[PDB]
Amino acid sequence: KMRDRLFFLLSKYGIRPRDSIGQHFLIIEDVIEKAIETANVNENDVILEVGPGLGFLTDELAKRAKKVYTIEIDQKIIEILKKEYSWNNVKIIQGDAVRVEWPKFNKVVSNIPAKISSPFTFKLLKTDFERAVVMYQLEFALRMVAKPGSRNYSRLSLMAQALGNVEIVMKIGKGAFYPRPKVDSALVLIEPRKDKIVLNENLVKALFQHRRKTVPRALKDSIHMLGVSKDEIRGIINNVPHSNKRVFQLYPEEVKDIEEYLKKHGIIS
Ligand SMILES: CSC[C@H]1O[C@@H](n2cnc3c(N)ncnc32)[C@H](O)[C@@H]1O
Ligand SMILES: [Zn+2]
Repeated sequence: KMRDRLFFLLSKYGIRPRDSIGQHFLIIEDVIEKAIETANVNENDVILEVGPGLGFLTDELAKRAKKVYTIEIDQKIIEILKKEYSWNNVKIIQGDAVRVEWPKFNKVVSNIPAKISSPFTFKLLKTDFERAVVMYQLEFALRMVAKPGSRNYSRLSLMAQALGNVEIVMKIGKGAFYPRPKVDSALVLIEPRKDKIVLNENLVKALFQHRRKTVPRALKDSIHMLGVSKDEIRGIINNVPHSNKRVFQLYPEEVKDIEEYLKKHGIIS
């Protein structure tokens, strides 16, 4: 039915779905049911959706969460949400997710467009949110989960796991979307820790500049010498914790050890 009642909108408005803003549209139910379940949505939550589109999922959220904000960029999409659905606990914000100032919320339940997967999730990792089920391009999802020292483990993976537990819940075929995306999606639960490891953003950013460097090399190359003088950094680099690891091998905990060690040698405070 969801299959058919999608197409019965596309004749009514006639969007040619641009994969310039990642317009692929879901037509399986047991995906929407897996998100709603995984997020475990009760009616005190203030969900944040993003990229609702035709808004099948937005509908499911709005019939539960006490308030659901949602952010949409194609205006054409947004006037279809106001006409097709009638909601009194949904606030569609016009504009792009990256820039528009976010409201307050506790959970996040959303498909996320590929092109703003990265800057979204970094902004999210800097919020106080209870929980997040989020759908991703597989290559990206695999990144969030990636174990330290693995092929694709990156600054994203680190910052995500340094805040929380990050599990894939299901992989999602392209046949569940119209039009067909080139690559599968994957539904990614993020349960935050109740003892988040809090990494110095700059440090992490400097370390992950070339993330296949040795920790000593990455520091020699990316530590800015604003305070430290010449022959002391040679000493300070010798005893840095985990000096035998490549950056992309570091756990959050070990980035914290390096951060402290640097702190106490007067580099960053
Ligand atoms: C659910 S398929 C993608 C949906 O997300 C929307 N979208 C794409 N990019 C953005 C963005 N930057 N901000 C908000 N919605 C977006 C698209 O217009 C479409 O409705
Ligand atoms: Zn490099």
